[PDB]
Amino acid sequence: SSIGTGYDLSASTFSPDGRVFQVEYAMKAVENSSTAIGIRCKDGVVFGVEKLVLSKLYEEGSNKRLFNVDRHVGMAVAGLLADARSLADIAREEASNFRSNFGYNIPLKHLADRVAMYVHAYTLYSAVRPFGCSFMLGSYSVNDGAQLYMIDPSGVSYGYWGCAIGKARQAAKTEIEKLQMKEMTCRDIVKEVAKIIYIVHDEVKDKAFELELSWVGELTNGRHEIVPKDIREEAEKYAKES
Amino acid sequence: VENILKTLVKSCRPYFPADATAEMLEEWRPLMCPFDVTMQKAITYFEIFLPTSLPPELHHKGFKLWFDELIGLWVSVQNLPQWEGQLVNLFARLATDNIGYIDWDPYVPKIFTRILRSLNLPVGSSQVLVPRFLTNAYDIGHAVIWITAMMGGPSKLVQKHLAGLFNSITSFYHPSNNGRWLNKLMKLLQRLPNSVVRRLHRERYKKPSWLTPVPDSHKLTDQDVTDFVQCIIQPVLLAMFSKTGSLEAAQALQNLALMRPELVIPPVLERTYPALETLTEPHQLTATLSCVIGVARSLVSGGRWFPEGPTHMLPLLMRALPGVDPNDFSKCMITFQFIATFSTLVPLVDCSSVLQERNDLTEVERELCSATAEFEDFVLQFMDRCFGLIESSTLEQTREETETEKMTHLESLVELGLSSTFSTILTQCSKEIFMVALQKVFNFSTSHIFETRVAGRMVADMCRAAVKCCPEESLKLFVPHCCSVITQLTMNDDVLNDEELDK
Amino acid sequence: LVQIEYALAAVAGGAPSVGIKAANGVVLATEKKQKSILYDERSVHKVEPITKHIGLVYSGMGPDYRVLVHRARKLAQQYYLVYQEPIPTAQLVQRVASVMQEYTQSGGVRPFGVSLLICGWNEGRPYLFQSDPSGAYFAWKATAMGKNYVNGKTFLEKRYNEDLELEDAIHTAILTLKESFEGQMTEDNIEVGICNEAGFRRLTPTEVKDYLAA
Amino acid sequence: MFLTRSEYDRGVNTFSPEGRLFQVEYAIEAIKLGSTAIGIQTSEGVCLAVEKRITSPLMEPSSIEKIVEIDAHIGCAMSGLIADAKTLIDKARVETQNHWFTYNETMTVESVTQAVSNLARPFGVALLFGGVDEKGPQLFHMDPSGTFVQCDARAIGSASEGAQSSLQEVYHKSMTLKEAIKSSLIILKQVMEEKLNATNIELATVQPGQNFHMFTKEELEEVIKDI
Amino acid sequence: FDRHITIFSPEGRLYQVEYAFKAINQGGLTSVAVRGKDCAVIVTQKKVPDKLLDSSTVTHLFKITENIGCVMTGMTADSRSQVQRARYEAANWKYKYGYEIPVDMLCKRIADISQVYTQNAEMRPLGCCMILIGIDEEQGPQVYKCDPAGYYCGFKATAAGVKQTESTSFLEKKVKKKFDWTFEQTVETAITCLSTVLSIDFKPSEIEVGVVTVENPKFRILTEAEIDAHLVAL
Amino acid sequence: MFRNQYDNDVTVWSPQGRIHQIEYAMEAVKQGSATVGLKSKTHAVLVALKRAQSELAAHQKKILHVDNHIGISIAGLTADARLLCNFMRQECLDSRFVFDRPLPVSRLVSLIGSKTQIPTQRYGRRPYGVGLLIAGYDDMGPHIFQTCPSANYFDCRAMSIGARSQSARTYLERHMSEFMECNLNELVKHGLRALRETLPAEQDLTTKNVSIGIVGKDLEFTIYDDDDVSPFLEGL
Amino acid sequence: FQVEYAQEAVKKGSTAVGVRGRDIVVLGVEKKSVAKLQDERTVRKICALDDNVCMAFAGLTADARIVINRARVECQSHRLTVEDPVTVEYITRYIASLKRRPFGISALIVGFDFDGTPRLYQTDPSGTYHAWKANAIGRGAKSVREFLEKNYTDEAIETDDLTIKLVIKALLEVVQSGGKNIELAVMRRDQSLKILNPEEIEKYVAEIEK
Repeated sequence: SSIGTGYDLSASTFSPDGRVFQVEYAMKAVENSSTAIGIRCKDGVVFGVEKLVLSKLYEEGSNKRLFNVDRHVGMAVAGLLADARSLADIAREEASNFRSNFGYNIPLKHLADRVAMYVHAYTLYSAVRPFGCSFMLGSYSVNDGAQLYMIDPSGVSYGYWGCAIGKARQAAKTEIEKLQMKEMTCRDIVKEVAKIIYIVHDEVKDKAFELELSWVGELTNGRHEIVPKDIREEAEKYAKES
Repeated sequence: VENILKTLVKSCRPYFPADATAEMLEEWRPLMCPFDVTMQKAITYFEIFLPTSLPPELHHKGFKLWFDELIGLWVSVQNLPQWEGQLVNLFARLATDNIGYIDWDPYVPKIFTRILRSLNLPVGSSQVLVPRFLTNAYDIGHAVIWITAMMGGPSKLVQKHLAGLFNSITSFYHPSNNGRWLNKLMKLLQRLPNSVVRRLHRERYKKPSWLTPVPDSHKLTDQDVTDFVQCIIQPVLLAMFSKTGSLEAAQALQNLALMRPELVIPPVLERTYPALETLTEPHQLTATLSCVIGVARSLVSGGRWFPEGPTHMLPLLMRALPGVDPNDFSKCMITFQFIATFSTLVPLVDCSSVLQERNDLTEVERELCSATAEFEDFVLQFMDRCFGLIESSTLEQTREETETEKMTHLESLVELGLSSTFSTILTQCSKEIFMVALQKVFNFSTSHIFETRVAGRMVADMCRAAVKCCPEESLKLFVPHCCSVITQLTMNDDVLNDEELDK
Repeated sequence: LVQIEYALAAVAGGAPSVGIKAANGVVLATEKKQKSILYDERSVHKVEPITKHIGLVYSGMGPDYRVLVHRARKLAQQYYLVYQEPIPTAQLVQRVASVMQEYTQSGGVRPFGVSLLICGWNEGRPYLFQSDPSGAYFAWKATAMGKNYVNGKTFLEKRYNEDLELEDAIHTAILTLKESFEGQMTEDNIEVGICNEAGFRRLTPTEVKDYLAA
Repeated sequence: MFLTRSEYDRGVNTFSPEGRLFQVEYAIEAIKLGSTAIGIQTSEGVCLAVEKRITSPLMEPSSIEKIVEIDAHIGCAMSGLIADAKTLIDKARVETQNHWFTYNETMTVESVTQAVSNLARPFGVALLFGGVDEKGPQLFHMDPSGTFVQCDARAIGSASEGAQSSLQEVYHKSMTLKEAIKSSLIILKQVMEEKLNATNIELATVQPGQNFHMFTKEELEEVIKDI
Repeated sequence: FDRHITIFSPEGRLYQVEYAFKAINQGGLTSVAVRGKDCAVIVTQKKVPDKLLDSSTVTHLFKITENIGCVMTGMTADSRSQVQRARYEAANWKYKYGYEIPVDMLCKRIADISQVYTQNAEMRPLGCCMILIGIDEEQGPQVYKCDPAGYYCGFKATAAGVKQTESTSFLEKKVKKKFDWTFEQTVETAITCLSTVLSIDFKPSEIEVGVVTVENPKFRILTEAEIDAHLVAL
Repeated sequence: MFRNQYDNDVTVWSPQGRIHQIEYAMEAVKQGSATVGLKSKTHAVLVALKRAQSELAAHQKKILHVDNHIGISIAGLTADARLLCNFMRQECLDSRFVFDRPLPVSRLVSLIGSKTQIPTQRYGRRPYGVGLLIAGYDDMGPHIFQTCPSANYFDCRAMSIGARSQSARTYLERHMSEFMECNLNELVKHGLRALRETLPAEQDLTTKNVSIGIVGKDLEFTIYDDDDVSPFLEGL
Repeated sequence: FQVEYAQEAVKKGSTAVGVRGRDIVVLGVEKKSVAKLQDERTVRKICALDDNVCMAFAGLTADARIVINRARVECQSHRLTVEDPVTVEYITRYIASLKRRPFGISALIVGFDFDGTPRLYQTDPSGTYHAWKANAIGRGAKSVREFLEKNYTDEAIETDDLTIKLVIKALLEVVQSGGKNIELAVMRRDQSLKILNPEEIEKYVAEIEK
């Protein structure tokens, strides 16, 4: 139930059982937003976002839920979208200052720590609130191969084979576990990433939605691109038939 | 010396002789020049010494020697002397003893206009060239004695002056409009239901004596105490949510619930169920639970007017289980106070062998027995919520030089607050629900090792409650367990001489 | 002055430390217990040097002491760079107690939960001061802090006599920690530091065991 | 009559749940308190009149002038405190001289009113900028929320809403300046129940051909004796 | 208001520092370190909470320098932040002073950072603790530990996390009868310690072991099949 | 009565994962008068309804110049609209100074939502209580971006914000398929008809209280005054 | 709110009376008793700001000594930049704008303004300032100002008879028999600031008693 003491008004304050509630309250905005998933294959990383459309007046392409943070890394966000656009602009500046200092494309194990220590740094002070956005990052390279990391609003960053963030993250993960993705190729999982979105979408409550897809992998020379209008339409047909 | 001698004369005053109040009105009646300091000499003597609790065959040797001489003085002053506050302490005592022999109707608009004026309410958006003569004022606790002794008349004239009083000041009881006035104004709500109930005890259940009873014409009717609650129920529910606490409202709401439960309990529990599950505006759960505890006697007792009371017993009792949280301690104390004041009224016994064919169960009473299937689910979920209340409150040894050995005052209350509120559940409990809950205590307190400072006094007190309720079935398994493991862990090696024992 | 009164509660909960100014020396004796045998007894030190001739011990909070032992070492070398002489013990405590006062003054920062005992040697005359969390500092002949310091200062007042030498002050300092030890003190459970004409040095634990045979 | 507070009344940078800022409005409501000033824009100029409120006869009237001179072609009238607005007259005077220095022009009345309002705790004064520009004579109101607007006539002060209802009845867009000097002093006799003299009003007009001109004790006498 | 920031109690306690130790127990894990006569071993639980985790990215052992190892126990996001200061302060020592930082002076550096969180009210303590292991040039192996309070003591064996108190009593009992260890069979002491108090000992791919030795001072995390050798012999 | 605890500052998450202070600032765009924006793959048009303090006063600068190819429309606090408009003007000047080209309308709106998000995360400051409709014309065609006090932004086929704009969003969602083929004079009628449904039945779109902002292909951004909207209101 | 706490010390501080004449301007304050053993030199309340300007005060003697030594710099920092002495309105506008919270004093700034014009001003603690022919500040200021309203017109014939039958006669309305309880100041046009010694202060009272 409720608590009237002020152990949840700042993220610079522990609870008397050792919890930071303002972090745990920040991952309720993520747990209420629409579902974004990302599955890694043997040759790349595919994202897929259930993008809710809130008005028919909005143009197709508004509220871009799949960002490009470098020319080899993508980003699929959940939660409070205005905070996600600020962590997109931090992830771009971190990837930009890496090439300006070290002279090559930033690794994804290191990009998702520079960003995760930016998210963590706002979970410490009474002057700033934690971010209301979990997000994913996926890249592909000759050196590192395919990698997919997720960052929580606490700042923890793990590496995943498949991920889900949003309100149907529990139902999406049990669909991603049905996949055996370590042997499948990158084009065959765009069929499957779009399949899991149409499953976990509750069309009773949420009215209507677009589908955003974006890969990064060996079939586009290791750059992150939005899935074209042909391959996204086929995956939206293989899903809606299933 | 000042208060002992007044409370001695007050104890000797009803035994003064009948010819000895005109004897008393002859001595200080020459001191009543209203210009010197010698008048409050007389008016304090009048408040202390004058006999008012006289039998009705002696009122001609009583107040009628001095009432119209001195209420006519009181209505003519319009300053506020130091001796006006003595006459309201005199006229209240005159009113509360001689109910039905004063006609307060020629003076009742002049009385309520000064009780209102003694609240000193800011009115007018500049509202003051503030008179500093109003330091002296009316003790409203003596005024509550003086309103209450006027209500039972046939012409219900004082009743609408109470409805005219509260409805003129309802905006000041609102929890956004707090100020300097609120200390007299919460105190008014604390005392008028406390005093109407005592007048009802004085005329319905008190045994007769040589003190004169109220006449049958001046006695509070069922309409008169219904119309009293309905003009005070809206200011007491706004006082429930005040910034200064909910202590004065819940003491008002208790005494209103003795009179008219069907009119006072549903407006409270309509605000209680949204308070136990809100996660926003947490102040209600501190304040609504504080008000159900005064309600609690009138709530579990289904009378001939409010029989749906104990239907609200168990759902309020189950939804209060998240209130035992190791994060608030203001919620946790008022939750321990909440469940211990319910689980000393209702036995925690399953009713399923009575849920067979039996014509004793009414429509409301059969609805109770089917809801008693969650009594075991209350006690076992009370323990799984209190075990996390303990195991997350163990003492952390941070500083490497010192040893914090004192349980603090805020933690010593949570020991005794769980020593109270668990020993009252587990006593008011069937032996079938006891022994399935004894094992929950034993399988907790013996599979763990607690720090003996904070969690040591606090687990063992929760076991102490399990033994004081059935000492046979509980001591069959604790003292064989503990003695078989002390002799294992002490006398095996030479741990007689040591520096630190095994924990 | 509310937090300052509460920081002294953190001092008086701390481990006992005893300082006695002898005729030719100063002794700083303290309690270094370990909660388990797992703690390395010689890893951290409570009696701690500042100059070649100044050392200081504490009673109170461990980590707040290291802030003051890092500033007192700077303030002793900022003196030595300017004046090219070892800092007077009176002048060091004025600068350390100004640092401890500086955190009571500024808001949003709690005071130190540390009292200090600061020995020293200047011009052939010994010095023993005590700096409080308030920023106050007092010159002492003999004092004590920590747990049971009220019993310690009454114990010192009966067994102090200003004609005693430095070797006689090491005994009456360990005898003051003996009264409020609650155990059996080995060479590791206490830490003694002496300050004389030769300078400050904390005693090696084999040197302390000779004094524990009394 | 009675005090009816809400819980969203005592926070400055805090929106009320209807989207209001009640620690802004209650400051602004606490500013309609000083002597009433009335400005009227005409096609031959703009008048500016104000009540004065002098207590003692020894006090010289020429030093509580609540109408000032911004530049030679712009006047200004205050309501609030005379010291609360001294930091708004200073910027208005300097910005007309920054504009003259940089651009060799007279700054328009709208741009002085815009530059003053760019400073927006909100202000404790509301202002009436009267001036003659390339657009002719103009009058701008400068509400303490930093909101400025062009006005044909606008009364500020304590009895403003009530003098503004009188300005709506007496104004028309073919009005001469010698009317509006007398038509506003009718309204200053309404909004304070005293007789007019040289000690309770101040009046100043900005014509196209002339500069800003504060009326003297002879010119104030020759107008009051008409009405 | 003395429970929502790091100021003193009327009894002289810092409640947020005590609540920060409870934040270490929220991770649900436990780490055990132990010192040998020529070696130093750390042992953690490696819980894989989701089947979709790349388990190579879930760890708590970190290289701080080439020959100083770490193990973080507590809040995972605070743990990666306090590694990053140890990564920085150990490489800043090498640039300012020309030699590898000791495990003495790296804990004292990290704990002095952690004290500032316990004195300024504008920031919370980190709810995680660091256990640094490493070989000194002149003192042999060292096993030290920082806490959220700021204490940097030196250890013969230590523990952290949910089973900290229970693992201490296992390590105290072995450190009293013998010299607590000998050479790299000291690994067998720590793995039994984490398996006695947690009462599972299920698989040899659910822990993580790191070592420094005298004959090889660099911190090397043992592999799964390398750690199965100590567990098949356990 | 219901004293919420999680809406003092903007840095306090509620247990619902819902910042109240940002949601309270989004209700401040419902406080201004209604404004309509819409585009046609030719000219992008802002239509606005203005209020006056009294009679004998001008109404309001409701549509503001930003650059030659961008205009905005105020709804909410003008104190925060003037603060954002001087940011958008200078950013358009900085791109014009450096690259010598018009700033892309998609990219300036990204610069607002980066600026707007900063007061919604740091203590003390309040969110910008203003919502802008931004009409533009870039190389990719016209644009009707919408900004909110919650700092996300919305590309729109057409959008009306302000008070009683839900009756205008109902109008625009019914006729949005016809907008992409209109002329200039036909599109503004659709803007005036959308603005009309925000009025009562006893109020009219006079030329004194209607302001129209238009940018297009070869047409630079120009607002239309109290008399220049008469060729648009007459044919209606 | 905060300015109201400034005025409460003006109403309790010692009286300060100033009139303005054709040729001379006069301040006069009520010299209070100090103590039996207090040297009464450091408690004088007529301070000179520059060679052509001086002021009295009433209020906090701590916050006055801040106001005086800030106005004494602006009297001299004016002469660096302008080379002309201060007008009396310049230093009055400086003191009023100098008065977080305002400094809790009310002053009677008098003097001459480089064209020989006599001046008399008053900085109320609100930040406001305006001109005066004759004025009073202090504990009995309302009654002294009512006395000076009665007497202004035909007194400026002689600068001696102007400035005792007004100024000492206005202090004598509130203050004692005089001589040791009046600190009186007088400055001619561009001569100096002279504080009259009590050998000459008791001289003028004897003409008033006659």
